[PDB]
Amino acid sequence: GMQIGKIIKVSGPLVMAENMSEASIQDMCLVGDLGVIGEIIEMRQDVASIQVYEETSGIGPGEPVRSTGEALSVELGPGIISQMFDGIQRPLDTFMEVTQSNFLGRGVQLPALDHEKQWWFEATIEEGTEVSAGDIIGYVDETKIIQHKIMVPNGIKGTVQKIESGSFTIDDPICVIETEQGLKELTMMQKWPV
Amino acid sequence: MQIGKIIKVSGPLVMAENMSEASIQDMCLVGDLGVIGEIIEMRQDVASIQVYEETSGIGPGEPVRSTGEALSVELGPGIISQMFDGIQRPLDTFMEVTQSNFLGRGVQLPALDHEKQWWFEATIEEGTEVSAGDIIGYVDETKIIQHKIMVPNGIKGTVQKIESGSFTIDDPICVIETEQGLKELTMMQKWPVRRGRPIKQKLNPDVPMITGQRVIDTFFPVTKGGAAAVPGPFGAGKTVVQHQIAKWSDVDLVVYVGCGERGNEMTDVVNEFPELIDPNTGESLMERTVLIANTSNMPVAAREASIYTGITIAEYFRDMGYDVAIMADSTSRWAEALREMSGRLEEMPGDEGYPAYLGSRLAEYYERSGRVIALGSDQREGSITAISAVSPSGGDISEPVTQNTLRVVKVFWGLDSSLAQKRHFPSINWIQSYSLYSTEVGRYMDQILQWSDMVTEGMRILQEEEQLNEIVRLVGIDSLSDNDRLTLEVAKSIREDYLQQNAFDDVDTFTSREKQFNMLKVILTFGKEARKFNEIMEGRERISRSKYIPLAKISSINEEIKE
Amino acid sequence: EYRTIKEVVGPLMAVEKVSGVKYEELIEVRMQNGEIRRGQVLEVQEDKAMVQIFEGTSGINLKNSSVRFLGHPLQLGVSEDMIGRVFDGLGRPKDNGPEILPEKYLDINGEVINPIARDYPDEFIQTGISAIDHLNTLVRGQKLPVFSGSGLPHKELAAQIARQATVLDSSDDFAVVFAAIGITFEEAEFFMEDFRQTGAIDRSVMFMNLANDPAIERIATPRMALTAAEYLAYEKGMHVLVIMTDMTNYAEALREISAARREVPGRRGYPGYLYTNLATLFERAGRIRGLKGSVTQIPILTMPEDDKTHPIPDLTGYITEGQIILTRELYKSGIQPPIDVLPSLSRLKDKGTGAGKTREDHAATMNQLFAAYAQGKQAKELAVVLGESALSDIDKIYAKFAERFENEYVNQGFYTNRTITETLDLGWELLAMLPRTELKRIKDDLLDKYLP
Amino acid sequence: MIKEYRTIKEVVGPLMAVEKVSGVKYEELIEVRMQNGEIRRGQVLEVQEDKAMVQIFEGTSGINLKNSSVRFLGHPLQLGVSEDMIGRVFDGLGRPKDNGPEILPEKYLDINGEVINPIARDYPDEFIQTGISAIDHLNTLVRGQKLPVFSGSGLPHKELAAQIARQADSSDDFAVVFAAIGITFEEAEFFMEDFRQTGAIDRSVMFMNLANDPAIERIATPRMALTAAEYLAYEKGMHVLVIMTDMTNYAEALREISAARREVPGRRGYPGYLYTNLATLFERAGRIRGLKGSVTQIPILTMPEDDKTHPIPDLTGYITEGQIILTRELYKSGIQPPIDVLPSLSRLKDKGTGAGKTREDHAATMNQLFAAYAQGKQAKELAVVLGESSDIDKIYAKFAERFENEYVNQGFYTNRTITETLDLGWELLAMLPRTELKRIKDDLLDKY
Amino acid sequence: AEEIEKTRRRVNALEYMTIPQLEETIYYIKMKLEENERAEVTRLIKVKNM
Repeated sequence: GMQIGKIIKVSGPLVMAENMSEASIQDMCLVGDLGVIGEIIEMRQDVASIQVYEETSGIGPGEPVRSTGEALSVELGPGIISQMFDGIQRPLDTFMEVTQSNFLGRGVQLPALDHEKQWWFEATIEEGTEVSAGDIIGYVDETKIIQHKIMVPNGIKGTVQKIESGSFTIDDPICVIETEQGLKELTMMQKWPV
Repeated sequence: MQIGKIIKVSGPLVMAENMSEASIQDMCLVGDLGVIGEIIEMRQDVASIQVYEETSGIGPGEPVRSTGEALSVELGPGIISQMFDGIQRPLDTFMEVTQSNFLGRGVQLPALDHEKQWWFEATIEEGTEVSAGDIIGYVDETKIIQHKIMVPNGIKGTVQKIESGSFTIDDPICVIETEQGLKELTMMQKWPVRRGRPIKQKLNPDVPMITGQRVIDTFFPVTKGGAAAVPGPFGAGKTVVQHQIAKWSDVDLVVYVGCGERGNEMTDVVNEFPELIDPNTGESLMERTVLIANTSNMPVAAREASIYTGITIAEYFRDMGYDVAIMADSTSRWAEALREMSGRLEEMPGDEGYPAYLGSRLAEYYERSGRVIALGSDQREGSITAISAVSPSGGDISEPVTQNTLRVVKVFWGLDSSLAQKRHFPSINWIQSYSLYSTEVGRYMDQILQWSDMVTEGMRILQEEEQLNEIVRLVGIDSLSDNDRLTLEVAKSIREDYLQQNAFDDVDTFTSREKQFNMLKVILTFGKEARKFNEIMEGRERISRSKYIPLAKISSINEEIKE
Repeated sequence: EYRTIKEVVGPLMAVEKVSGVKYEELIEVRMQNGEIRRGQVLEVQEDKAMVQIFEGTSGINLKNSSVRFLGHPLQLGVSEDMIGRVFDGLGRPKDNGPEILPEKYLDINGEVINPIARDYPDEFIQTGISAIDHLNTLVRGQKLPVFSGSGLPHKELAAQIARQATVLDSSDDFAVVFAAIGITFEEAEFFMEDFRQTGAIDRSVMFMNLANDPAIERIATPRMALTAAEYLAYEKGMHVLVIMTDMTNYAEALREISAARREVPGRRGYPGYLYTNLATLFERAGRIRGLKGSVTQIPILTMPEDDKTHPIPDLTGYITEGQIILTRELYKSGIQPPIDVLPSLSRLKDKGTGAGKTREDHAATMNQLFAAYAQGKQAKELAVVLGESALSDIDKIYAKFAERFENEYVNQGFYTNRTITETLDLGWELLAMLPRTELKRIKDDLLDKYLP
Repeated sequence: MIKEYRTIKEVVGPLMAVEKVSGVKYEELIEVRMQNGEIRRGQVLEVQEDKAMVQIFEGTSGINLKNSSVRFLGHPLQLGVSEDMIGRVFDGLGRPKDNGPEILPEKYLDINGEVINPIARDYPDEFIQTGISAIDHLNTLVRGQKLPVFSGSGLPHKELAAQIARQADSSDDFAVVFAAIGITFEEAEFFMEDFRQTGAIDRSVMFMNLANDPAIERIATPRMALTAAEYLAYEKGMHVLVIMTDMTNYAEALREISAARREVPGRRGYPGYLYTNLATLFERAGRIRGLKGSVTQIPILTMPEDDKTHPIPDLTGYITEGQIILTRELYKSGIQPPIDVLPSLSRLKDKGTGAGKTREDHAATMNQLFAAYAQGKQAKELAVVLGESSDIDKIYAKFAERFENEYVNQGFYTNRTITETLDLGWELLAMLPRTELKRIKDDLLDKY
Repeated sequence: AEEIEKTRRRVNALEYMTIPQLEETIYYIKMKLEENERAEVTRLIKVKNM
């Protein structure tokens, strides 16, 4: 959706890419065909200077750079408890299962939480209620001990229009809010920059 | 064909365009004067040139010509007993040609006398299959050193014609039938100083050198093919140590390189060496010595050249089956030449401004030393022993030259200013110094003499004295037991009666293996018997003066001690 | 093929009209005289690439020489037939033995082990050296480095460890991968000759890089060795001991290439990314869940000016599970190996010791020996400060304990192979010098079973 | 055809850049003709394409770029030499400063001079009696040697230097070349006064750069001096003594230019070429086979922060043939001269001393005195910390005291014969038990 | 009493001279090392830009 960059310089851990003018400072990027983890440190015109955090052996000019559109963030929602991540929220359990290897291959990118697991959402707010950030619209009994409270995300303010209990994944819209900017949909997951 | 033109001058660094025919490391004649230089860099058609002479008065628009050949040395009869500058120019012929006592610019003189007649004695039969290193004959360059004429590298075939006779080094003395046609050979070969002369096999240096200097031969020994570094502050007796090794070592030839140092020291060597006569031979030490001189006020870039010139000549003699010692004094001035050039190339410097490739350069030099089997059907055994002075500022051995050196050499003779000031010579710090050959030399000595234990015990006493003195300095000699007082007396004896040695005393200047054994035996004996305090001490002068004995007068001391 | 050399500045050279060129890609230079030299891309731009020639740039005519880009970085051709063979830093035959047909070619950087997929070190490794096995135990899968110094005998200790290392029972023997980094010929020959003279070469794969080899070869060496080790271990199910000396030479090589790319140094003149670099190397080790084989690592490094705060030993300590320390004071006294147990540490030691693993009295005797040693050294110092007058009867014993401990226990010799049993027994004979009253860290149950 | 361009591009401190030039050479001497007609000399540091970067000796203050010109004089910096130089005083750039006649020069010399062929060198071994015991006996000065004085701010190095020049089998004298380098008025005036009073001024050539003179000038001054010296020695067969103070100010000037040029720095911001640069001065000394003259050097430098490891004294020491060190400790005790003989050295004492040169007892007594003094100085330092009360070390402590007070301390106007010095040394050795005199063999002990 | 006094002098030499001299020197070295390393990296960044 945002413009894909082209590498113009690989020098040790430092990569430069042009056509990056729609990306932002501190954005996380996938560098090269391989798509290794990097971060945009500088910008001169359309040329971004990128620190690459994985081995840059084998990467060269020509290859693509894709920005992730955001700075380093966490996915927050049901399925975060009892999980073991690395520093950038890579799901270590999932890595084993999916890639079928003992290793974290360069270029392998997997979602932090499980976007396919069904959860029972229990609605505790009825329709027509005025809400803002922090208000609890319901809960999911996530683990054997902890009850995961589903809150109205930051930057959402308005009136609850449609909401009901049921089974959903963390990608399904469980709520409709009538805000100043119009009708918006909520899911059980929110993102936040660390 | 092509003539370059200068487009920049900045000290010893000169840039010339239109040099596209030339190659990296080519020697060149720079400017109207035709001063001698070397191409180090090439950007498009613009060559960066390092000049080995002063570049004052030189500037843009002057011509530059490449010679097409890298910096090389002439290797043949007439090389022994001369003195050359850093790039193997004869300093005496220089004097005769220019008729001057001073060193001027732009004169290109051949290294050797190409007109001098030698008797070539052919030793090889016609029809023989030969290759590199094979001896075809010899010349008596001195009364003892046979200058063996070898088949140069890159020559291979059958000897077609050869005969004894009187020739110059330019006359054809041999024709070999090669796959590249008939090729004529002279007594002389040229070789690039930055390339190691090839060998068949590198071997382990396991025969100890006899230096005759007690502290070295006993505690920090060097083998034939070994490499030793002597880092020391100024005024530590830097020079005398090297002179002693040069004059007393049992090698066949000595290559002495005065690198960025005082001119008067070169003058001293050429005056003293011819006067030092081997009594078993009757000829002087100069008749087995080659001198390379590039003084501290001679052109900077030529310091590097003197180092490589020296090692290449040593490898040439090595290839004949000879044991050679090369003296580099001092390596620090070489490293500073790298640093000045690095600065001028605006390279990213490493520690103290020295280039990032410093460790690697030193490694390349010392890896050229060593014991080898030379090329040739004979498989002759030969070796190069490297003795290098290092000059760390203030005697701080943490500096990059000393430190990178000690990662590639095997012997460390740390000179000490504290010892020097109280006139303890050679001022070798016995706690700081070490030899990675100690173990092997110990085995050898044990066998030859029928010693290892005594050297271990001697060092252990010295180490113990050191640990005791750490306390006495910050507490006082007050509460010392009789045992500790005895230890300090034994260590005193080792230091004053054995370690201390005057190079200027007629007798003390050299100590044989056997005399060394008897002296250490006597010292340890007193310690052992006394161990078995004020009482014993008041009842050792004979031990103190053992070093002056020309052998039964030393061995007999053991019985006087015990009684 | 490219006839497009634009610049030559030292061993570095800039090549134009490139495309599809990658960082660290291998290159080949065909000189005007037909001679062939190889190199590696140190940096690459749109128009050009910067390369360093392994053999140097002497005698190269730019206009008339050519460059060819191989399409790949350095790679190791793996095979079980590597065992008993000697290669150089770049994996090229050194022993002139028969040709190897590789099963597969691998890049030498490795992949990082999923932190949850690593298994805990369990098995005791008998090195045969009391001061290690007993006091600073090496466990299968650990990274336990030796901190040495210029003119310390880490050479002899490295040879001894490779020689004597074994795991009790198992049937499965140890395959040893030995990487020599930037060492002198004389030292390389010692290692190769010791491996041959003892038959240990039949268990080993050797990668020998010398002091006069290029800096980029020295950088490649550890990576070649570890790629071979992970293949033998994780793909073939072997138990692998990796020994590498000298790590300091590896670090110096980094600085050389870093300066060639005009990078501004970090702390004390080393690259800022030294941590990442060393951590990537040393963590290529340990057990893996579900897999039979393992990698155990013993990096050896010399400490510049004998300084443990130096970036090289300082960062290594942050990565490795402890360190074995050799000292000048012990060596000057003739103690072989000169291991100083007081600053030495193994962080995984409690996992490879006790009943089943060694013997029940392992832990207790270690604590006791450590404490009496420190106490005895204090007593020796007391005698020097205040005289033999000030020593009690118990104190005279501790002083004598520390003396014997250095001389008979630590000082075993570079060719002495002590079994754990022999070592523990010798510890008890030295602890027997002390009255029952002094042996506090040992419960009377085991004190009555073992004390002579 | 006079080479002059009115194309000055930029002026930055002591550096100026000129463009659209041709045929300009490295190190070529230049003259800037300012808009007001003031003339200031300079030196080409760098030439590339049609540009030249030049350093201005007298600075660039008040210069108008447009209306100034640069003349290029077709030769490097030179000294006009003559026997007529004797008794004359010049400035830092070699211009007469005494309002006497202009010299009609016998020739011009490039002040960079030339390297003497190593094989042409004659080894210096001619004993020079300075009359100073600490020097004559222990740190012996020979004719052709380079032996510097290492001092510090506010120490009497000027007194020592003047005494040596005053007092140093023949009725040969020394022609003295004296270089003032960034020294204050009062420091320079001390020499002028001493030279005039002793009449030595009539044997002297002086080159004066003072603290208020432009600093870039000082890079030339000692080269000027040494060119004068080697001229009088090798072309006019004289014995020349060269005294230069303060060498430290020379090095500071080198650093100023090196900073201006944005060079890659060495230790302490001193340029990487410091050793080489200093060597080009100090190696201008010695003797030549077959030539009657000689050059003897006594450079004087103050050790900054009294630190012997400072690049200036350290590198100097690596070049010169020993050093004479003055200390603030000995100076505060009123020792004159305040010479610390323990860190002092002479590298050419061996071949200049002994029977038929000084006396047969020279070398032996020197070594025994050094060893006795080092042990006595150690015992004094012990007694000051642990108290006055071994029996033998107490003897050494008294020796070191008598040695400093009676042997080293003699006064700046006391001129002792070598015999008097050696005999006095024996009087001090007589304090020690004969058993302790282990550096001296039986034959010398029995005799003296 | 004599032994007491001789012990006392050694104690006071350490307490008022030896130890403080070592403390002051350690402080000095430590500072000077620190200063030079900052100056060194400053120059490297300058040489970098050249």
